[PDB]
Amino acid sequence: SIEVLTGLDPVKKRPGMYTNIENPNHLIQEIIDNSVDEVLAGFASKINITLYEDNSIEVADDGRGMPVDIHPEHKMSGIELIMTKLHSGGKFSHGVGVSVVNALSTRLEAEIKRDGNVYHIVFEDGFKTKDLEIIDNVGKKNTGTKIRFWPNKKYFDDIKVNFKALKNLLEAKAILCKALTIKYSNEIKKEKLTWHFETGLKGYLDHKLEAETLPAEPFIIDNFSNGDSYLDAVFCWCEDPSESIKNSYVNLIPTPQDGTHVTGLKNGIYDAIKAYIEKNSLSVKNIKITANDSFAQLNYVISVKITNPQFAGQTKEKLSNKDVTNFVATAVKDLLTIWLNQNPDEARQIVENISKVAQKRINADL
Ligand SMILES: CCc1[nH]c2nc(Sc3cccnc3)nc(OC)c2c1C=O
Repeated sequence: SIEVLTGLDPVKKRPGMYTNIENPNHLIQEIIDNSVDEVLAGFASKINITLYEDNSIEVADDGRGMPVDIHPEHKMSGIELIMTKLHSGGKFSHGVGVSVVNALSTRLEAEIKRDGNVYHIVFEDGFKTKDLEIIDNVGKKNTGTKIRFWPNKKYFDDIKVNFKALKNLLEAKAILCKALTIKYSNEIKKEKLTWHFETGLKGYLDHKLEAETLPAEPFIIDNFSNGDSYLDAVFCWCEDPSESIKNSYVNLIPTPQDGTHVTGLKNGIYDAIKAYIEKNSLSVKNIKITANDSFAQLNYVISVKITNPQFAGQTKEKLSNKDVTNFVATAVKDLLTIWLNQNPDEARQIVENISKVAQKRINADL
């Protein structure tokens, strides 16, 4: 509806607006986000990161490979177009685009494999400096995008990549993609890692809580969907040592301010505690349970993968997609019920505990 294309001068002259200027970690994030799009779209399964001793970063993936076709209107390869311009848009007047990286880099290189050609192009301070050419050939099914870049010292407090932060980030990302394998190679500290979580979130709560949780084997929703689309979640009840694990994600973007997906998980848990209480007549007469009680001592991680993530206001901190709320709800209800119906011992230990919670709340009302 409103598409906006500009040059890179805005970014160059307000870096703090388009990246965190402490170090290049964010620049790397932006490129991982792009690989991650291909992983979410189902075309990619690898993201490989090398940190070189010259302080450049290289991020590679086995995705479809950045487009190379000449834009009928802009007269320029897809890849050049994305690289040498800010793209933005909306309905009326991060996800800032890789051209931010290009801009704040002294040198950036891209190597693409599509259609059995290997393409190459170099840029400097965000301007093309060597034409897109075919430098090799490759099997038709050998595809991907590979970018290496030399952040430009003048923009950053420090050019040194904060290593620990990146590794944490990469671990966080793999956990949320059982289909993804992330290799990482720091040539400066001579160290390599590989993350592959075939298992998924399974174990994470066990590990991060290491207290007695209920259920003892926290509840897994493994890759539930319908094409509306994808729910992974893990949850259990526990108690304090301030061990708040309450994490939520859309398309791997942290939602520190919750929304439709979180709401959805709150409802469906309630929904199926109500339904289970009634089914077995586990009521007590002046203890009407509420949605908040079933949630009070809940520890969880919910990660949602959806086609059109609409957010709240200016930043991508809260998910506002009306209708994930009932997509997350229906699943958690049915899914949890089945477990409840099969788990007398723990299902009733859970209800009794939520009753204590509601009971204690009702008391505090004078
Ligand atoms: C390694 C990082 C990366 N990996 C990428 N893979 C694709 S594949 C694709 C994307 C959109 C349309 N057609 C193909 N496209 C991209 O740019 C749009 C990137 C990309 C951009 O930085």
